Parts: sequence; C-alpha cells; structure tokens
Amino acid sequence: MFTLKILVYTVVIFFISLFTFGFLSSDPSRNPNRKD
Amino acid sequence: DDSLGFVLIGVTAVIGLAWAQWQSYQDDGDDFFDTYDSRRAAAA
Amino acid sequence: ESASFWEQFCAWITSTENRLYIGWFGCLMFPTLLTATSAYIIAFIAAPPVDIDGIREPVAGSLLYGNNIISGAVVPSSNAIGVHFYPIWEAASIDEWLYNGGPYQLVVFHFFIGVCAYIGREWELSYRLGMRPWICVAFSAPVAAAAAVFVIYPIGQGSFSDGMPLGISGTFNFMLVFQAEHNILMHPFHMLGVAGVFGGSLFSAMHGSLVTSSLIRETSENESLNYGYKFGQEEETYNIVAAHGYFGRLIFQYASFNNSRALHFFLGAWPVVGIWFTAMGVATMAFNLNGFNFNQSVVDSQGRVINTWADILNRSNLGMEVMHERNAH
Amino acid sequence: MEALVYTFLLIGTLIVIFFAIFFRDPPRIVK
Amino acid sequence: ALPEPYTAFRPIVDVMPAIPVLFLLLAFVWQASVGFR
Amino acid sequence: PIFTFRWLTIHALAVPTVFFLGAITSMQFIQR
Amino acid sequence: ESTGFAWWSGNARLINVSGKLLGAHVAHAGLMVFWCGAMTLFEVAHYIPEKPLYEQGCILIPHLTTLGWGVGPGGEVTDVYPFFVVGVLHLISSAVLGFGGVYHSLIGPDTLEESFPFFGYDWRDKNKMTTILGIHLILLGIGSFLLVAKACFVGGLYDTWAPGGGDVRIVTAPTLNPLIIFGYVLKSPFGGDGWIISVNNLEDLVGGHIWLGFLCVVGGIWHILTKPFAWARRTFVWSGEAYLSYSLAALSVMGLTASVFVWYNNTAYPSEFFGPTGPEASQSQAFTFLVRDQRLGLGKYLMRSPSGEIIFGGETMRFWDMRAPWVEPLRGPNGLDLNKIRNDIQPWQERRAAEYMTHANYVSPRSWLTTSHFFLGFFLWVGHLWHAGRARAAAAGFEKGINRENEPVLSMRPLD
Amino acid sequence: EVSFGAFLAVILGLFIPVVFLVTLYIQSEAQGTATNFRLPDKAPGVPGDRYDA
Amino acid sequence: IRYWIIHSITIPSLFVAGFLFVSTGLAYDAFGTPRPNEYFTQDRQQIPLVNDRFSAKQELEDLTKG
Amino acid sequence: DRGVFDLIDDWLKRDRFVFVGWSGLLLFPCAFLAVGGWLTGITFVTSWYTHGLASSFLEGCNFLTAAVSTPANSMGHSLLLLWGPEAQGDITRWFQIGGLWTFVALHGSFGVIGFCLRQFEIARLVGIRPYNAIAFSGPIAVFVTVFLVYPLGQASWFFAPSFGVAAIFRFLLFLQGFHNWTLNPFHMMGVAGILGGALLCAIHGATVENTLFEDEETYSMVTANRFWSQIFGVAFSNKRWLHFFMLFVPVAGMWTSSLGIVGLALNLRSYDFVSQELRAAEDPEFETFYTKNNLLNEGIRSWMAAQDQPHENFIFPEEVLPRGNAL
Amino acid sequence: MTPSLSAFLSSVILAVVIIVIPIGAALVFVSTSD
Ligand code: CLA
Ligand code: CLA
Ligand SMILES: CC1=C(/C=C/C(C)=C/C=C/C(C)=C/C=C/C=C(C)/C=C/C=C(C)/C=C/C2=C(C)CCCC2(C)C)C(C)(C)CCC1
Ligand SMILES: CC1=C(/C=C/C(C)=C/C=C/C(C)=C/C=C/C=C(C)/C=C/C=C(C)/C=C/C2=C(C)CCCC2(C)C)C(C)(C)CCC1
Ligand SMILES: CCCCCCCCCCCCO[C@H]1O[C@H](CO)[C@@H](O[C@H]2O[C@H](CO)[C@@H](O)[C@H](O)[C@H]2O)[C@H](O)[C@H]1O
Ligand SMILES: [Fe+2]
Repeated sequence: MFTLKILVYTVVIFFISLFTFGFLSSDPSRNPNRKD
Repeated sequence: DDSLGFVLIGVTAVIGLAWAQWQSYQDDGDDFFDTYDSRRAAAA
Repeated sequence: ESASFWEQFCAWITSTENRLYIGWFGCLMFPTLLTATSAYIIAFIAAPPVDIDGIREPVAGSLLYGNNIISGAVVPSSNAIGVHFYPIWEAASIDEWLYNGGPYQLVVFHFFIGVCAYIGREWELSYRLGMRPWICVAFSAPVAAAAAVFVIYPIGQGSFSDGMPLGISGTFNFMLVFQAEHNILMHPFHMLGVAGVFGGSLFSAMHGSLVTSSLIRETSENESLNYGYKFGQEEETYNIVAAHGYFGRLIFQYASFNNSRALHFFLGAWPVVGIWFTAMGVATMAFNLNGFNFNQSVVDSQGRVINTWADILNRSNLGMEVMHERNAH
Repeated sequence: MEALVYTFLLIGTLIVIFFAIFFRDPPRIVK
Repeated sequence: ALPEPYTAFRPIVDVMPAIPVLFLLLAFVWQASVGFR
Repeated sequence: PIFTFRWLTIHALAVPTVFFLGAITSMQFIQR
Repeated sequence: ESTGFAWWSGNARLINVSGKLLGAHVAHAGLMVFWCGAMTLFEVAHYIPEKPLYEQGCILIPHLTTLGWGVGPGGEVTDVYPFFVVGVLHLISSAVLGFGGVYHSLIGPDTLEESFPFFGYDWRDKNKMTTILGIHLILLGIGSFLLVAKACFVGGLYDTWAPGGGDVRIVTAPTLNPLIIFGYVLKSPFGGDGWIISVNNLEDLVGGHIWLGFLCVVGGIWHILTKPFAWARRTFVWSGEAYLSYSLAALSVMGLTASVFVWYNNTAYPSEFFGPTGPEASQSQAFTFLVRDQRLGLGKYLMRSPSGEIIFGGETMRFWDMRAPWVEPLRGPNGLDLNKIRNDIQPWQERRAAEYMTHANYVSPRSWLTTSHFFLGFFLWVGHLWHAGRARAAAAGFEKGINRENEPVLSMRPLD
Repeated sequence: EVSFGAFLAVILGLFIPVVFLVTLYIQSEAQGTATNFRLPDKAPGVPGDRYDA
Repeated sequence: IRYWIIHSITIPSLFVAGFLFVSTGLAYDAFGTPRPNEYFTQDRQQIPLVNDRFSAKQELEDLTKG
Repeated sequence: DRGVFDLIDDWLKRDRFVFVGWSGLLLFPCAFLAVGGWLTGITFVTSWYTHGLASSFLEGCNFLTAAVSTPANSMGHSLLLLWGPEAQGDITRWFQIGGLWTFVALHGSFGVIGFCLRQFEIARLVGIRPYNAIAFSGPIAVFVTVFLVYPLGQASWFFAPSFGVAAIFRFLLFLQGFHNWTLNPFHMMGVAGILGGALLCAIHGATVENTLFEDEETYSMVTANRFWSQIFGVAFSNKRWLHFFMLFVPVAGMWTSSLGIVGLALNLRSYDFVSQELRAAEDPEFETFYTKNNLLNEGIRSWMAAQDQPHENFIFPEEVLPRGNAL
Repeated sequence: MTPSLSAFLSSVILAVVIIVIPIGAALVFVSTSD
C-alpha cells in the first residue's frame, strides 16, 4: 500500500517536472514566426 | 521515508540536471530588448 | 557538439510532425486522461456496489452486478468521505476503497486535470501552428460546466456524494435531485444556458443550410456535391451573395450579416457565453443561491392563495424532494 | 450474457474510434 | 442609524451606491455622442 | 393619407402594442 | 480606428500610452474607494440596532467589526461612528483619486517618457518593470503590517474563539514559527485539512501576516535591486498584455480562494457578523435538537465515527469537521464528550445554535460573497486565458491572422 | 430471463448494416473511388485523379 | 411636421385607452377574468371547473352569476 | 405581365421592405394572430375555469408565470371554435374554456406551414437550393408532435403544453414523472443532436475566427484541418461536408425526439427495464440509479396530480403519498 | 339545420366574404395600380 503510494507519487512528480522544465526550455521561441 | 519530500527532491533533480545540461550551451547571458527571446541554441 | 537528451526530448514533445500533438500540456493530459479512461472502463464493467448514502444500502453501478449501459454508472463517493481526499493508499483494503466510492474520486480528479491540460494543449498547438489562440477559450465553457457539476457543487454541498454520477441514469438522477433542491429551471442562468444551447443549434442549422443552399455547381448530375470542394483551394465554395440575399429577404434586409467574420464570431460566442452562464448558475446554486421563487404570488381579496404554473412546478419539486430525503428524519 | 454483449459493443465502438483516428484517409492538399 | 448631525444627509446616501454603475453608462453615451470614434 | 402596405403592416403592430402597454401600466397600480 | 481597435475595444489604445494608462488606473482606484465609502455609508444608514449584522444584508460593516471597531463582548455592535468615520474617510480619499485620475487621463502628459524618466516605463524594459513591482510589493508588505499593528498594538482584533462568546483581544504572542505557517500554506486542500481556510485562531493569522509582510518587503527590495535571470527572461513574454494576463491568473486564484474562504472559515469571518456557515448551521440544528432532547427527558442523535470520534448523526455527519466556538467547550479529546454535554453546557452556547438553526427567501451574506467572488474568479480565469493567448500570439507576431504567403502549415510534412 | 429475440435484434441489427457498409467500401477501393481527396469525375463512370496523383 | 402632431395625439390617446380599459374594470368583463373578490363566492368554496363540453356556456353563466 | 394572375404574382414578389410572396397570404395573418393571440392571453385571459390557476398579467402574474393555458379536460379534443357548440359565439366564455389555446395552436400551426412555404418561395426566387426549408422541418416536427400529436393521443388538449415559460417547465417535469421521458432513447438522440449542434456552432465559429488570414477564402482550411487532426484525432477537410453536418445533427435531433413524442402520445413510453424491475422486487437490497429514478417519478406523479389535474378531484391522504421515510 | 351546422355555414360564408374576397380584391387593385 505504501509502495503504491511511492510509485504514484514518483510518476506524478515526474510528469509535473516534465511539464515545468519543458515550459522553462525557451517555450516562446518554439513558434513558426521565429526571428532567427 | 516518513516524509515524502525525497520523491519530490529526487525526481526534480533528475529532470533538472537534464534541463541544466540543455541550459549550459544556451547563450542567454546577453540581454535582449524584445517581447520574447528568439535565441535558442540547437544541436549543442 | 552532440545534442543533449533534453533538447531532443523538447524537440520531440513540441514537434508538429506527431500524429497527435503532445506538448507540455499533453505531458499532463495524456497520462491523466488515460488513467481516468482505464479506471472508468474497469469500474463500469466490474465494480462492487458503492454505499453512497451511508446507511449500509449500496448502489450497484457496474455491468457485472445487474446493470445495462443506460443504468450503469460509476457511483459517487460515500457520504462518510464527504470532501475528504480518498486515494487507494488511504483505504485499509481495496474492498473498502471500492465500497466507499473511491473510483469516482480517482476518475473525477484525473479527468479534471486532463481537461484543463486539454485547454492548455489546444492553446499550445494553436501557438505552434501560428494561428490565433481562442479556441481554448471556447472549450473553457464545457470545462467550466464539468467543473461545476463534478467538483464545485460537491464543494458547496460539502460532499462528493451529491456530485454527478458517471452514468446516464445517474445524470438524470442528479438533474432531478438538483431541480428538487434548487429549482434550476427557474434560475435565470439556466435560462441563459438553454437559450445558448437552443440558439446554438438554431444558428448551426441556419448557417449550414445557408451554405449548403448556395453551393456553386462543380460536380456531375448525381455525383456528391462534396467533391466540388478541393482541400486547400483558394476560391469560395459557395455563393455568398445569393445566401445573403436569401437571408435578407427571409426576415429583413438589415439583419443579414454582411461580414462572414462577424457572423462566425457570433456563432462561436453565443453558445460559449450561454454555457458559461449555466455553469456559473450551477456553481452558484451550490452555495444555496437558488432560482426565482414565485410561490403564492397571487392571492384573492380574502387571502386565499390562487395557484399559478410556478405552484405546480413547486409541487413537482416537493414530490422529488420528499422522495430524495430517504429517512432523513 | 447481457453484460458480455454490452462489453462487446463498447469495445467494438472504441476499436472503430481507434481505426477512424489512426487509419483515416490521409488529407492531401490539391495543387 | 446614521449619526445625529448628518441625519439630514440620509436621502443622498441611498443613491451613492449607484454612481459607480452609471460611470459605466457614462462611457457608453460618450462614445455614442462622439459617433463611436 | 398613407394607406399602403407599409402603413397597414406597422400600424397592425404599433396600435395594439401601445394599447397593451397602457393596459400593462394600469395593472401595476392594481392593489393586490 | 486607425490604432487598430474599435470602440468596443477602446481601452486597448492605452497600452503604449503610459500617462493615460496611469490616469485610467487611478480613476478606477478612485471608483473602488468611492464604492467602499458609499457602501459603508449605505450600510450604516440602514443599520437596525436590534438585528444582527448578517440579517441586514451587510457585507462591509462585518469586515470592520472584525478589526475591533465598535464591537462588544459576544459580538454586540455598540457604536456605528467608527464605521461612519471609515466610510467618510474612504469617500474623502476617493475624490482625491478621482481628480488625479481624470487629470492624468485628460490634461496630464500623454506618454511620460520624455519627461519624468523615473515614472516613464517600457513594457520590454525588464529592469524597470521589476522596479515598479518591487515598489508595489513593498507597499503591500507595509499594508500587511498595518493589520499586525491593529492586532498587537492598536485596539486588537475580534477573537471569536475567546471564552464566553468572543471579544476584541489584543494578540501578544503571534505564531512566528515558519513550520506552522508554511504547513498551513502547504496543507492539503481537501476535507479535514482545508489548505489555508482552516486557520482556526487569531495567533496563526497575525503570525502569517507577519511572515507575509516580511516576505513581501524583502521581495520588493530584491525586485527593485535585481533584474530577471536568464531562465525567467527566456520563459516569459515581456509586454503589457502578458503582465495583465499574469495578474489575471493570480487574481482569479485569489477570487476562488476567498469565495471558499468566506464559505468555510469561521475565524476571519466570525459567525456573529457574517452568520453561520452551512456546516455550522447543520450542526447547530443537530446540537440544538439534542439539547431539547436532553432537557425534556444518545444514539438517536449521535453516532460512533470509525476514527474514534463522537459526532452528530443523520445527514449532518458529513460536516463532522466543523469547528465552532460554541462547540469546542463541549468538545474534549475524543470529540463530543457526553458528560461535557450534560454538565458543561452553558446558556451562551445554546442561544447561538438556536439562532443558527433558523438561519441556515433568505440569502446569507456568506452566500452572496461566495457566489459573487466565485463568479468573478472564474471569469478572471477566462480573461487570463484570453489575454495570455493574445499576448503570446502578438509577441510572436501572428495575432492578426495567418500570412497567406508564408503559411506555416503548408511547409510541414503531411501528418500521415 | 435472457430474451432470445432481443439477442438477435442486437446482433443482426448491428451485423447487417456493418456488413453493407464494409461491402460498399471494399468495392469502392477496387474502383479507386474510396477517397474524398480526388477530383470530380472526368467522364461518366471515370473517377478524377487523386490530389497526390 | 404632420407626422409628429398625429403621434402627439393618437399615441397618448391609445395609451390612455389601454389604461382606462383595465382601471375601469372593462378588461375583467370582456375577457371573463375574475376580479380578486370573485375567485370564490359564499356558495362556492372550491375551484369552479367546467365538467361538460356542450353545456360549458350554460354552466359558466349559472356559476359566475352574482 | 399578361393576365391578372401575373400582375398579382409580380406585385407579391416585388422587392419591398418585407417580402410577401404567395406564402405571405397564409403566413402573415396566421402568424400575426398566433402571436397576437398569445400576447392577449398572457395579459388578460385567465385559466381559473380550466386549470384553477391565475395565468395573466391582469391577475398578478409576471412574464415567467403567465401563460395561455390549455383547454379544460371536459372539452376533449374539440377544435373549440368561437362559433362552435361550446362557446356558441360568446367571446367571453370562449376565453374561459380555453378556446384561445386552440386559437394560438391552430393559427400557429398554419403559421409555421406558411413560413416553410416562404422559405421555399424565396429560395426559388433567389435561385438557391431549398435546404433552409428542410432544416426548418425539424422545428415543424417538434411543434407538430408536442403541441398537436401528443394531446391528440392523450385524453384531451389539457395535457398539451401551455404557451408559457413556467407552464413549459411543468410540461418538462410532467413528462419526466409520468413517462420517464429522459430514459427514452429518442429523447437521448434529441439531446445529442441539440447539444451537438451547440458544439458545432461554437467549434466552427471559434475555428474560423482563429484560422483567419491577415487581410477568396477568409480562413485557412489546411491550418484548421491540421489543428484538429492533432488535437482531436480527426478533422474536417471538406467545407461542403462540414456545412451539411452543421445542418444535419441539430435537425436530426429534432426529428429523432419527435418520433419518441409520438410514442408518448399513446403512452408507449420507455418507462422501465423489466428485468431490473423484477430483480429489485425479489431482492430489496438491489438498487441502481434507474431504480432510484423510478422512485422520483412516483414522487412527481402523486404530489402534482391533485393540482395539475384538478378536474379528476384526486383526494390523496398523507399515508398514500410516497415519501423517503417509508423507503 | 342544427345551430352548430348553421354556425359552420355562417363561418364559411364569413371567411369567404371577410377574408378571401377582400384580400383578393385588394391584391387585384394594387397589382393593376402598381
Ligand atoms: C482587470 C481586468 C482586465 C483589464 C485591465 C482588461 C483590459 C483589456 N481587455 Mg481584457 N478581460 C477581462 C479583464 C480585463 N481586461 C476579463 C475578466 C475577461 C473575460 C470576460 C476579459 C476578456 C476580454 C476580451 C474578450 C477582450 C478584452 C479586451 C481588453 C482590452 C480593451 C478593453 C475593452 O475592451 O473595454 C471595453 C469595455 C466594454 C465594451 C464594456 C464591457 C461590458 C460587458 C459587455 C459586460 C460585462 C458585465 C458588466 C459587469 C455589466 C453587467 C451588468 C449586469 C447587472 C447585467 C484591454 C487591454 C479586448 C482585447 O482583447 O483587445 C486587446 C477584447 O476583445 N478582454
Ligand atoms: C473604468 C472606466 C474607464 C476609464 C477610467 C477609462 C479611461 C480612458 N479611456 Mg476608456 N472605456 C471604458 C472605460 C474606461 N476608460 C468603457 C466601458 C468603454 C466602452 C464604451 C471605453 C471605451 C474607450 C474608447 C473608444 C476610448 C477610450 C479612451 C480612454 C482614455 C481617454 C479618455 C478620454 O479622452 O475621454 C474624454 C471624455 C469626455 C470629454 C467626457 C467625460 C468627461 C469627464 C472625464 C467625466 C468625469 C466625471 C467625474 C465625476 C469628474 C470628477 C472630478 C472631480 C472629482 C474633481 C482614458 C484613459 C480613448 C483612448 O483609449 O485613448 C485616447 C478612446 O479612444 N475608452
Ligand atoms: C477619465 C474618463 C472616465 C473616468 C472617470 C472616472 C472614473 C472618474 C472618477 C471620479 C471619482 C471617483 C469621483 C469621486 C467623486 C466624489 C465626490 C465628489 C465626493 C464628495 C463627497 C462629499 C460631498 C461627501 C459629503 C458627505 C459627508 C461628508 C458626510 C455624509 C454625507 C455626505 C455623503 C453628503 C470616463 C470613463 C467617465 C469617461 C472617459 C474619461
Ligand atoms: C497571511 C496568512 C497566512 C499566509 C502566510 C504565507 C506565508 C503565505 C504565503 C504564500 C505563498 C508563499 C504563496 C506562493 C505561491 C506560489 C505560486 C502561486 C506559484 C506559482 C507558480 C507559477 C505561476 C509558475 C508557473 C510556471 C511554471 C510552473 C512552468 C514554467 C512557466 C511558468 C513560469 C509560467 C496564513 C495562511 C498562514 C494564515 C493567515 C494569514
Ligand atoms: C456578480 C455576479 C454574481 C452571480 C451570482 C448569481 C446572481 C444571479 C441570481 C439571480 C436570482 C437570485 O435570486 C435571489 O435573489 C433575489 C433578490 O431579489 C430574490 O429573488 C426574489 O426577489 C424578489 C423578492 O425578494 C421577487 O422578485 C421574487 O420573489 C424573487 O425574484 C431571492 O433573494 C433569491 O431568489
Ligand atoms: Fe463557414
């Protein structure tokens, strides 16, 4: 039961961290009207 | 593992070090005067 | 010199060449919506009955326990839980988790996160394709309605048990109980929502009939007219002036939308604003700000009450209300 | 066997949806 | 229950809440007077 | 003076509307 | 129309015009203060001394009596003169703000960039924008300390949890330990925990305001003296619409939080001027009925919670986490103690619950505040979506539509 | 009480129109008319070229 | 010019005619709408409902009299 | 042209402030009388002698509660003509027995016939296909089935909807309580069409306005197809199929729900699942949301029947009134 | 001739002489005039 909590916590934090660090990876530049 | 901050710290470290490796070759030190930064270094 | 793993990951995530766009919002959307879908399918097919009331009489909602597709539902969480966070690891057994309506909480929370991330993903793809970003604002209205029906009404009522069940007959039961307790039919915001939905259907059928009526001839005698349009063509596929003349002569000439842009803004705006207002009505009735009460509004000279149609509606509400309060006293 | 029929119908609908998404007619832009 | 030396200012008090609303209608009539410029 | 189709149509609406509007106003002063 | 915006989007013409933008903002602030003063005067003009504040549709006066102005023991309203002086002070301050706003909008400088370089700004000047944010953060941190002055030195705050029925209590020992404060901030938002809404004492409130004021003043100093870092510069959009969108998202979060706050919390919104909460009214009905049952000659009214708790049964068992100042003297370690119920019951505790049960066409001011600020919070989230999308698309350069010559989709590979 | 006639109504009410649609599409593929991304008919009975061609 | 002078007389006359159609009680008699003092009578304490189709005219007259 | 018929035809189709046509000879008087009859009823005419209700502005009702109520149940399916054997020329007795309802319904029914003929006439005059007339057949089918076919299968005109806001609200709860109309699959197809039509209106208006060209076609169909293919999985590629679909789904929703109302006229309702009802009878612990709904339908029926049908003189004691306290 | 039958005959006659014939005459007049 605690192991399931561990795995769910790890998965949730992994996906949230993917979202957060992805939007920090110069997201406004990833657009087709980029200057250079 | 009484507190559950080890999962938070550990996973955000692993993805954070991957993001830090990408950030290392970003030549973002110079400041820009624009609405958004168009500079993004690709292929290392 | 070698590109970092994070750069390749960011290039693949925000790639516009994927069959389904993923994006950073999709990094939240896809796992949450997939676990909500899997949990909903499993709980709909096989799940033991949930004691929603608390008086140890459970409600069967799964197909394996004597339900069909119409009557089957994922029953809301138990009244004992209320608005408590109830994951699987907080229950003593899986049997107790299924008995208290935990799958409802799991599916509802993952679905809510998924639809908010769907709004963000719609903005994200609109940004990667270089188009204007207001489709997500249009999708914010059914998301607001789902939020009011699944999260915000349980917050106001203090329990996830009176949230809308994830089923057809459960949806009808929610509607009847909500009408009994709040008189949503006489709420002005539900009137605005019905106006938005009815008008949206009217304007959709009207615009579709107007465009279908004035299609320019490009096909043969009995060939399907849809081959007359080429995907990616520049010229108009229908005669705009003929449709405008028909609509002007149909009611009056000043009401014809001479601009297709203003007409399409009106089409996109009317049901969205209507659904926004009905969502805000449902969420405001959660905090007991009920609809219009026109009960006993007509009396004679001697004080006797002359009923109106609102009194008959109130009688129906009273019948549903006294049947809802199962052994409350 | 009613629940079996219901499950078969729902799974078949999801299979049809999967085929309609991923094995759709590929859109080609006219020249 | 207004204070005693200002009880004669009771009628003007009830219309004080509605002044912010008519400021919004003031913007609409100003544009309508200028011809929606 | 003017008795054309334009005159007959809009007087068929305006004449009962104003009469009904006066009747509605009178109902506001009925003590009930 | 030559600016690109029609009359229905006319305030969008003031994005680059800094002086007129300042005039519009100061005029709107004057309107806010004018409404504040006018509502305070309206509420004191219609105030009936015998009735409680929540029976007269009062929203502004209940906030003022929570700060210890014109209050008595048990929540009695004594003198409406402090409320009157607060309303007239806001009314006088509104005329100053209205005149300054109309001056800066009409006859002031159009763009205060060529003159007054301290007040002139550009939306892309990341150093200048952090300075304004730092100054206003310092001002907000000072304002948070004004509540601390009102709580520890000037008069006191009405402590509804004081024994005997509540009183204006001076706080001398605020909770300065950051573990409790930031555990309140990091608390779960579900039932039982309740995030920051479960602040159940004045000490945690004033200590959290001390910590917030210190954080805001050091953050304001920091934002004045520093510049955005490289990650922040590469992440955000530097334009007026973008900053408006960020503020809209924040304000939407605050609106929803305050709606649920006034719906649930009993400390910052005591049940003597705002009325009982929904759970409070339900448990008041159950408790009063149990009192009548015990007086006129108990498992019929109570039940055994599985967590070792004694709580009221029936439909009100879902509100077992409700904490009230008139239940706690009868609540021991395991919940409702039967001996404490039969013996320690006091006449002040039974009148409150007798009043709350019949005040569950009446709409409570809690319901009005909750519904109105929830409506505003949701629509401000919608406005955040609109302005964030428009700011990002206008910064990238395709907010006016797709270029027919270089269409981005036509240059991509086919999907399948 | 498994209603025997109801089982046939669900089965045959699903099988027969699915069969009719599947048979129509397969002979459409054989004739080269099973796509909407093609030009209108050049001649009676002659389908137009595909957009990719 | 004559547009306004007609509508300065006929329009107030029509509004007045509507006002004195309800305030004089003529609207109650014309449409059969009961006044607030005649919803019930002394000899009739229940709701007066028509129970026969072809005697509906006669039934209403012997029930609304007085 | 040549012949008196041709001058009338030319005058009726002449471009004026409002088109008349030959259909206007039927549409304009019938629609004016139906709307004028409805406005007369909600202002002056009562429902005291038919329903035991006040339903006019004269009696103190507002716009939400005023209605033109249905005739008395004793009238049956009578046409209730002003000169008919019920009113016998008495305009006052005609108003009291509910003759204004049949006036509004019959003139309204010929009004919507004239409007659909008007759609056919202007389409022939302009020269376009008559798809707006086919789309209006949806509202025609809904009006005909609900206001005419449903009372014609029932006992009388009394059980038809009354022309009012709160009166329509009663009709919604009446058909739920007495017919379990929400559980009917034809209403379900109607809800899908009407909610789908509102979805199609919102999603098409947003897509066109958000794929516009900065200024032939005003928006990018290729960009719109690419966006929805990656967001939703499928997307429209044919503009003509997209607009037929915007016609089809709300109109098909009107037509599918009208077929179920015809069944409801003869009480051929989808009230119960028999196997689920039998299993709950033998096993009292069995309970689903469908079984809870049938309990609420019993609560609707018994608690409204005393006042919704006052002609029956229902006297229900408190013992027989269903309650949650007796399960 | 019962009163209902006489009422029906009167209704038919009234419809023809108040609705049909006046509208037709007005249409003929305005069509020959314009
Ligand atoms: C602090 C909040 C704030 C600020 C400073 C702005 C600022 C701006 N907005 Mg943004 N917005 C906000 C909140 C805000 N908005 C919210 C909450 C929403 C969601 C509804 C939006 C959605 C929005 C849209 C869709 C648009 C803007 C636009 C604009 C710009 C033009 C202003 C304008 O059009 O006024 C004009 C004001 C009016 C015409 C009057 C509006 C009154 C409406 C019709 C009724 C509102 C209800 C009101 C309370 C009355 C109710 C009465 C009731 C009793 C019946 C300007 C930059 C425009 C923009 O995008 O271009 C740059 C534009 O098109 N906003
Ligand atoms: C909170 C409300 C508010 C405020 C403060 C502003 C502010 C402003 N607007 Mg906006 N606007 C609003 C709401 C507001 N707007 C709404 C709801 C709409 C939709 C109708 C608009 C549509 C709009 C358009 C289309 C334009 C503006 C423009 C402007 C600016 C120039 C004003 C001007 O030239 O007026 C002149 C007005 C008058 C001469 C008549 C009013 C006279 C004064 C101001 C009345 C003050 C009364 C008050 C009691 C005085 C107290 C003083 C006393 C205390 C001493 C100004 C900064 C313009 C612009 O953006 O830049 C130039 C412009 O073109 N607005
Ligand atoms: C710019 C502009 C605008 C805006 C404006 C504004 C917004 C304004 C504001 C203003 C303001 C906001 C003002 C205020 C005022 C106030 C006043 C003027 C005051 C006075 C006071 C007094 C007089 C008082 C007295 C008293 C006392 C003392 C006691 C009690 C009684 C009494 C109350 C009487 C608009 C939109 C319109 C338009 C465009 C332009
Ligand atoms: C007063 C008081 C209190 C409090 C205190 C405190 C101390 C507070 C604080 C608070 C806090 C401390 C807060 C915080 C917040 C935060 C937030 C809200 C965040 C957000 C974030 C964001 C917004 C971001 C985003 C993003 C991402 C994620 C990615 C990338 C992109 C971006 C950047 C956009 C208490 C309750 C105790 C008591 C009573 C009184
Ligand atoms: C800022 C937006 C906030 C949105 C919150 C929701 C607001 C929309 C709700 C509209 C109906 C609210 O209705 C609530 O207030 C009305 C105030 O007159 C009252 O409703 C009643 O008002 C009058 C008597 O007081 C009478 O006309 C009626 O009996 C009834 O309309 C009731 O107190 C309650 O039914
Ligand atoms: Fe279109």
